[PDB]
Amino acid sequence: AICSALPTIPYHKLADLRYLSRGASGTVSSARHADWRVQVAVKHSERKDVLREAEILHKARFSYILPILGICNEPEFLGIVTEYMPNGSLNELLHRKTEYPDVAWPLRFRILHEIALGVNYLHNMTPPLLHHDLKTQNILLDNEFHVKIADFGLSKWRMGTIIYMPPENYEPIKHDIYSYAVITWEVLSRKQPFEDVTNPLQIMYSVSQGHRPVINEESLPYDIPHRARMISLIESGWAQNPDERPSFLKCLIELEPVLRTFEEITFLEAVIQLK
Amino acid sequence: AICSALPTIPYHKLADLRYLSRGASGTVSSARHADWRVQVAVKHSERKDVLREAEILHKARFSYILPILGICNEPEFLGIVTEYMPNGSLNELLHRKTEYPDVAWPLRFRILHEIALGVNYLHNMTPPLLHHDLKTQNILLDNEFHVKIADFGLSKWRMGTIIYMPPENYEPIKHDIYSYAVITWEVLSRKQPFEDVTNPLQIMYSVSQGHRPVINEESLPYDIPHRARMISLIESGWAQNPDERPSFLKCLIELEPVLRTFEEITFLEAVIQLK
Ligand SMILES: CN1CCN(CCOc2cc3ncc(-c4cc(N)nc(Cl)c4)n3cc2S(=O)(=O)C(C)(C)C)CC1
Ligand SMILES: CN1CCN(CCOc2cc3ncc(-c4cc(N)nc(Cl)c4)n3cc2S(=O)(=O)C(C)(C)C)CC1
Repeated sequence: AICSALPTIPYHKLADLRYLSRGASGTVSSARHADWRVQVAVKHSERKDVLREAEILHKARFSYILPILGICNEPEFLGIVTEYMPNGSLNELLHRKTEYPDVAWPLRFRILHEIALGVNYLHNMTPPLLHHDLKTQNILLDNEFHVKIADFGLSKWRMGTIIYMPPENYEPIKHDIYSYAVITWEVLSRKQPFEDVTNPLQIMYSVSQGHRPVINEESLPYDIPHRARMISLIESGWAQNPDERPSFLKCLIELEPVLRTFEEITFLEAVIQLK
Repeated sequence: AICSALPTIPYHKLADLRYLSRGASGTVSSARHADWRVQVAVKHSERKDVLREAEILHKARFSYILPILGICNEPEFLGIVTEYMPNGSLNELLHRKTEYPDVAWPLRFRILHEIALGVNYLHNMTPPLLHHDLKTQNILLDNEFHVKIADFGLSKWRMGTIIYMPPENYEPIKHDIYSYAVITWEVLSRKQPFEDVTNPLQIMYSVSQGHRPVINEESLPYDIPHRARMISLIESGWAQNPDERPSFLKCLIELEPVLRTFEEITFLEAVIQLK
């Protein structure tokens, strides 16, 4: 059995600690490792929850899972130290229509493929790992716009936005496919799911009755490559019946041919068209 | 203490096992993970050597170190399976002058910076890890041309090309800096060190007498950005006296302002210029 212990980073090695965001999972700050001379992201009793998330990221390491660099566990400070994502989250890419006026299909399809690849790897673990928190904010993008899945605070080993939550989860495994289905809608539409509705309880009511973000020419245009394959995936994805929802392997199976259409350069052109 | 065990991959999960290259470290083939649905690279008492290299890649995980995905240890087959590097090695980028006629300075300097960043991280471990094998073939490049250091077969914990080897090791810590400057010379010159020399034993004699790849207008032109800073770095790097050679921190310190000059887009333009 080949083991590896996650490095322990002393707080004093974390210099230029500027804050980035505060969320349910914790507070994200940008630092700079004193020895490694690289920019780093830092998330910071309630200690057990952080040490669990840190264990998850170390175990669930993959090409599309946020790379944990080490842990800061001191009596004064506790925080998860990971790689810094220059181009933030997918939420920012999709909804900053001023900053990012043009976004290309190759990039949008590359992102969707990568999310499925990461979530599929998690589900192929022994025991499987279920994210249970997938949002466009959790799908991070590196300098070359590649997916890095974050927020493993709610994730569980199979042994306040509710817009990505399946309706069965409301009242007291197929959760991630539901979240993925809303994310796939959101990526293709570039629209916020249930924008019309102000009250979150209305959204919850609507979905528990079978309502889902609208599919039409205004929401998802006909110019969308493989539109029918995509809508089929989205609709089966967010099926009211959990047993009717696909596996991520089936998403991969349906996605693989769509992505073979695009030439390797069109993605690099898409990432430059952005900057 | 947060630990992680390296995954064990059954040989039957490695589909489309096609040959890529054969070297001193082993045979590098390309497969495709049957469950993860991603393309991977797999290298294959000789057992003890591979199991050691695998342990090193799992422990030495960093942004510029080749990501190990798992181990195949069966009575029939033994091999390390890692991430697949689409654009191969630095040796290929530098010497395939037909395929890559124009290679921009921002990219060349980004590569040099990243090599130093990865080797510096190795040296900053506890205990430090010394590569002891750095070659342009070992410096791998991903789809977006970012450095991934490989070949940890000769690497050691501080507790058949000889052109990157310091003269003190020929006849039976400052080794990696020596290799790095030869690499830095090679990146900037785009020429093979000791190209005019036929016999490898002659190279070994010449270097032990203080000879190093030539520095002049033919080898390294004046058009090279920060030519003086670079030559100063290279010269100190391959110093005959090991005690005279710098640390990778000093390389980083000297490199940081040179990379400061290049703007973010020029690198993305440089990578697209190749494809
Ligand atoms: C006003 N702008 C804010 C957003 N811009 C900076 C990039 O932003 C980020 C980078 C980042 N790299 C890694 C993380 C991270 C996320 C999670 N969940 N967990 C861990 Cl351990 C690490 N991360 C988070 C943000 S963040 O927190 O700012 C964002 C709001 C984009 C998620 C531009 C300016
Ligand atoms: C111009 N190109 C000619 C051919 N190219 C394809 C094969 O290129 C490769 C990719 C690769 N990805 C990961 C590895 C690897 C290396 C080591 N050391 N260890 C492990 Cl475990 C894995 N690897 C090796 C080669 S390789 O062996 O063919 C090469 C000679 C390029 C290093 C691409 C473009």
